[PDB]
Amino acid sequence: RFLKVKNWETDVVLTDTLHLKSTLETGCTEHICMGSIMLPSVATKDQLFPLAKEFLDQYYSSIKRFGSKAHMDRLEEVNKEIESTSTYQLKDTELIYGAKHAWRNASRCVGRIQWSKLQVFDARDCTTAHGMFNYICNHVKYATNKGNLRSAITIFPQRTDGKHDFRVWNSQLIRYAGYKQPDGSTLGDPANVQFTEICIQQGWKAPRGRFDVLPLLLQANGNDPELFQIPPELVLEVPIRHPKFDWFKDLGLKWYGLPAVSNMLLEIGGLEFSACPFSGWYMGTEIGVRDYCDNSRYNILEEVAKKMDLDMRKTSSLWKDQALVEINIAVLYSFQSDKVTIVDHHSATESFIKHMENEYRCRGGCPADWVWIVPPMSGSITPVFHQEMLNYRLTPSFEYQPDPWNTHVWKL
Amino acid sequence: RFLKVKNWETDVVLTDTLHLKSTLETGCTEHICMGSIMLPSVATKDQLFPLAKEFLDQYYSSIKRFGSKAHMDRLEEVNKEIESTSTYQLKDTELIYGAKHAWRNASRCVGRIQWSKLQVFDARDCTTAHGMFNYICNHVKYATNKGNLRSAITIFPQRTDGKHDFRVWNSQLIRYAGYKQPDGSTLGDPANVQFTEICIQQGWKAPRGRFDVLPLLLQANGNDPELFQIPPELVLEVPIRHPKFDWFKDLGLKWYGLPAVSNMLLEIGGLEFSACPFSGWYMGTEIGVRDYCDNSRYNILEEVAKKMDLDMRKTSSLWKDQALVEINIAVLYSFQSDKVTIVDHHSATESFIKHMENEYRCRGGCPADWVWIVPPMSGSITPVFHQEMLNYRLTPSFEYQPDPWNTHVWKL
Ligand code: HEM
Ligand code: HEM
Ligand SMILES: C[C@H](O)[C@H](O)[C@H]1CNc2nc(N)[nH]c(=O)c2N1
Ligand SMILES: C[C@H](O)[C@H](O)[C@H]1CNc2nc(N)[nH]c(=O)c2N1
Ligand SMILES: CNCC#Cc1cc(C)cc(N)n1
Ligand SMILES: CNCC#Cc1cc(C)cc(N)n1
Ligand SMILES: [Zn+2]
Repeated sequence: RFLKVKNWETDVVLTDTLHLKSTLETGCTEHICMGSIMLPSVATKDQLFPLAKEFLDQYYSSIKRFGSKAHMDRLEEVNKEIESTSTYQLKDTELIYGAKHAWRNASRCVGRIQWSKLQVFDARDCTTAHGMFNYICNHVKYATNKGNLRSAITIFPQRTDGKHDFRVWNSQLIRYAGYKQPDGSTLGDPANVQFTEICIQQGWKAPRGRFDVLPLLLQANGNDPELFQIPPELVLEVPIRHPKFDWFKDLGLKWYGLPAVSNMLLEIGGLEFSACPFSGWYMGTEIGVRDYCDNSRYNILEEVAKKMDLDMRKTSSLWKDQALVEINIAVLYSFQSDKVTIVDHHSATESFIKHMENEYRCRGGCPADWVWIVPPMSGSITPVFHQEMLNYRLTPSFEYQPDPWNTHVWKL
Repeated sequence: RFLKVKNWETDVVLTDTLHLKSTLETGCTEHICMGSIMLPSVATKDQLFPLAKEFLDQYYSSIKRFGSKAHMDRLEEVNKEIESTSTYQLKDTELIYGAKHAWRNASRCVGRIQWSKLQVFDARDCTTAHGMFNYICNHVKYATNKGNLRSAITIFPQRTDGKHDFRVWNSQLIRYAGYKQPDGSTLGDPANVQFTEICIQQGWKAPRGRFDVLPLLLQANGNDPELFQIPPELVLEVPIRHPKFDWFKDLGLKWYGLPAVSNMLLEIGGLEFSACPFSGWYMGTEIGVRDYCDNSRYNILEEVAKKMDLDMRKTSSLWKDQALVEINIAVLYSFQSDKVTIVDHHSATESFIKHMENEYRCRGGCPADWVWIVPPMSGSITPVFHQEMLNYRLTPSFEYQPDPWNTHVWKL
């Protein structure tokens, strides 16, 4: 019940007790493990006070006033307000705590050593999509900080009945457009083709190129969403060059500096924040491995092998591997020379081992998803490959949610 | 109950029903996933006939005589023999079926497309360690086949009381010695230092070098084990050279061509074969990534970076990654030019996707351990990264077992 995890590179063993406080279900059973399944699987008052109480007991245990009068009266207060409204409202201090701990609990995030340095932007007074555009722009400008990136989250009003939802329809605040072609191939980013089409359906006029930043599709209070274009001066981009290969520029590649996930759901004390865009800084491999070399993404291993002069007829020449390293040396090199914050997969995985140590020490554990923590290249030469990890679901949490254009009781 | 697994590169979905026949427990619960834990965790007659019956019902269902008289009388026969002896003996046909399906069921093995082409060597008449040495030598010579490697397993007598166990004490039939140093560092293979010491404790005279093949430590019928040296003409080795870098030879590296795991336990119909050495052929990354570049193994990334002239002061120069690719191009190149069978991680992972397809088609599923199937470099540019997999325990199976020098009621 009080399980051990080993590192098979350093022989370090650590004991996990945190998993006892785990609440939600993982998808695994005693007879089947779903640890590699990507997405395994309205609320009433009777369900809502337990979740409220559990969250408040840990918040007040955190500020070292567990059981004081201020705790007891807040308990009473929220119970009464859930009696009164069949929902409730978080204190500002509770929102910041809940948001910081949703990140802390995010078992798929290798970056969590930073979890206590999160800037929280309270957007619960927002009422319109223009208001959301304005809040989001302020978030982008703050988090970018001239390339000295800063972690931030903006939190729009919580779900009420369920038909009044605030939603950012984009999967990230800043993504490149995806257009198919007459010849069937694809320009830009194939991941976003169905989303790019929706933007044009709502009247986006597309500069049908490669690295065309997409417009925001913001839905406020369950209303049909509206398009807004981020001031291009606010979208910071890094041109990608190699520190040896001068033909690299002719590839004409760039990426955006701000990774900002906008499609997930923030759960705190039982309340559900359906729009909660959050940003940090990139680990290089997200760009250089997945974005650039996934077969169903930009898929550029072809032309980097070509302009490197490689044995491309033989699978066993490892020409794919060798081009993959050069691409990631360049992504890193270009961000660094521009003073735009980026972390390499060696530094980031070392920090997560160090973070894990602190979590077992002063928290009794750290939920971690090995399938997602291990980088998507050079896995075993980073220390997280050799680190056993336990995955379990703690709350506050970030959860997946359906794409809104499948939920929306649209009125057009 | 009848679960689906998706490939997020090709959008292919396949339905798993095989997991229903799963029997053993995984280590996961509804509230915690142990999919990254390496080793999660005598027999009576009452337990033994169910296992015997379950195995026989699938064997006879396999040869398309489910429920015939030959099935019914074999059922009766084995029941009577477990009444008589409180154990039983497999038919030759049943041993070959059981061994081929233990491999088929091995969820951590990416090579299983070959599972039906296994040569089974029945060594259940063996009574002495010399006999084991002789059986093992015949296995090594057959499986090597002049570099045209052939899959094989040799099966020594099954466990009886438990104090009469046949055991190969080495973890692989062919491993390099591991000696520490006065200055604390290590020559050879640090993985094997405690085993190499045991060999010297039993009187092995060590050529204290790097690539010194270790002697066999064979235990027969629960007796104290004995040392035997494999005729060096039978240990095929590949000298590792690079197809571009001529300084590669000066590194003076070689590896053995035959991967042959000797420390696991083969379970069939409830019977336990504690010595069952089995061999195939290498996937390059086992040598070039893990054996050579694991920090606690040969750990040669240092000198390959050095003789490549690389930016070794900066973690973010990806000098480790870039040296790692060249090492694996060389491992492959050297094996191929010597006509010694080897598979690259791209070909082997493609074949396992194809194998998975056949298993869902004609078997209803394929148990697979993602954490182990994904190669330890370049993970996401191989198709198994993007393939969801279900892990569950089917029998016949290969299981881990304690190291014998911790179990053995030694009489010296
Ligand atoms: C500060 C620097 C950060 C770094 C270096 C980092 C690193 C990463 C990486 C590499 C991933 C994997 C993404 C993928 O493979 O698609 C990830 C996922 C994730 N991160 Fe972090 N992150 C950072 C900040 C944050 C912040 C500020 C939050 C929330 C407030 C967060 C929460 C998450 C979540 C929930 C996921 C999973 C998203 C998904 O399932 O697609 N991270 N992070
Ligand atoms: C024919 C070519 C084969 C290839 C290319 C292959 C490939 C692999 C690889 C890469 C591993 C991972 C080893 C590690 O990372 O330590 C593995 C493990 C394994 N293989 Fe296969 N294999 C082959 C044949 C076989 C055979 C003949 C058997 C049994 C009869 C087998 C059963 C297993 C088992 C049980 C494991 C897990 C061992 C462990 O947990 O350390 N394989 N295989
Ligand atoms: C902690 C982790 O489970 C451990 O390092 C595993 C990960 N995956 C692996 N996969 C393979 N094929 N071989 C290994 O030794 C390991 N090691
Ligand atoms: C099938 C598999 O779960 C899927 O491809 C996962 C594997 N691990 C991952 N890990 C990260 N960080 N990001 C991903 O998109 C994925 N994809
Ligand atoms: C599909 N998830 C995409 C992503 C992402 C991500 C998000 C954050 C906050 C940081 C980071 N380094 N990456
Ligand atoms: C720790 N397991 C080591 C191993 C191994 C192995 C075994 C077989 C049969 C084939 C292969 N390609 N590799
Ligand atoms: Zn699991």
